[PDB]
Amino acid sequence: VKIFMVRGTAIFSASRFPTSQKFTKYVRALNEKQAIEYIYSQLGGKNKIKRYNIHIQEIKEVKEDEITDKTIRDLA
RNA sequence: UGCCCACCCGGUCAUAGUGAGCGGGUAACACCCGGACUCGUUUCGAACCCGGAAGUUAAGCCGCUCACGUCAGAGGGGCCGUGGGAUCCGAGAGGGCCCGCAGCCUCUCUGAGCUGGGAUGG
Repeated sequence: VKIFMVRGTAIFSASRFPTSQKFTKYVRALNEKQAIEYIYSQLGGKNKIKRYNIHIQEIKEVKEDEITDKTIRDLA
């Protein structure tokens, strides 16, 4: 299923915080194209953030046996 | 030779400045000698004007060193605009975004006199 790792920049009045409660998320998806939609899907409406100020910095794949979160883990 | 080294005549008008220290002169340049005549000091040969010319690199001049002033280069930091467009956001004030441009201050480091025309000196 190839779990993905997303870390990108979105802004209203400098909402950059490359850490984990006001800036970025995790994703489970097949490929980049499906994955890249999801961040648009959520951050686009959940906080009124246009894809203008969306700037994906790092996108990659994590291995299935090491993620700091168990909630994303057990759902398999 | 030579050319630069000063000088006279300059242009550039501080990157070329100011201040201090030091170095260079037997020519050049001044300092410096003396005033009867020229001229002249609301006193003075101070200065100017004339006649000079012993001494002398201490002045100045010149070069160099260091400071500051000052032009740039780079770095750090400070601060931040404006054209072009939308039934875009925001009630407004305002702001983002796509199309074009930037500059501003302040510290650090690095450079910092160029050049035309003629008579001396090497």
